[PDB]
Amino acid sequence: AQHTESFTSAISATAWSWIKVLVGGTSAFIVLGLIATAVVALVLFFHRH
Amino acid sequence: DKTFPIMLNGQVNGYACVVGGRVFKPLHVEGRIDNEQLAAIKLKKASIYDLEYGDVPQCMKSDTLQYTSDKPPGFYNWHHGAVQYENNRFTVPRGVGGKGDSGRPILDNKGRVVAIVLGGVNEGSRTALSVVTWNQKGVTVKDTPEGSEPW
Repeated sequence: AQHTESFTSAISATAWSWIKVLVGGTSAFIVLGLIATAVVALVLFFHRH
Repeated sequence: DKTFPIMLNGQVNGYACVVGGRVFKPLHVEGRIDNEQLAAIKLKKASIYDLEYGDVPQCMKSDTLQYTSDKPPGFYNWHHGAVQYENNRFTVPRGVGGKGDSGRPILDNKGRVVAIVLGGVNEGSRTALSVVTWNQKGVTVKDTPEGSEPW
């Protein structure tokens, strides 16, 4: 071979799209859960005050 | 009867009451309710308020206490006598109540439950109570004076 292969040489645009969707979706879902927990904590605080 | 003692080894650990159609008891009260109709009920753990609750059986629906959120300053009644409420604080004279009295309800001049006692703080001649009450909008809240000991 006249060239040098790299770790990401074989990752296609569609493969990157799916990787981004899986990582972003799972991260966004986690953030949604954390945000909802913090918001409800504030709602309860306002319930007492 | 609308209040039922909770006993673990034959000693009274706390009391349960039926308010608004639900059975209430504190989380820290161990033992079984003397009424088998209530003791057999699976209770949800509302750790937010240190209360266990469940649905009143149809056979016990008549033994339900009315509650209200309208709690103006004044004196209220409970199993140990009068209770004074002022400045958003529930207070009883020192020595009135103690360990085992958690879960008792506080009633107004019309017999409506306004609070459930969880514990209290001895403040000199008077003891402040930790109670579960409804705010001016009727939302359940937990009032806990600093250092309150669960009863």
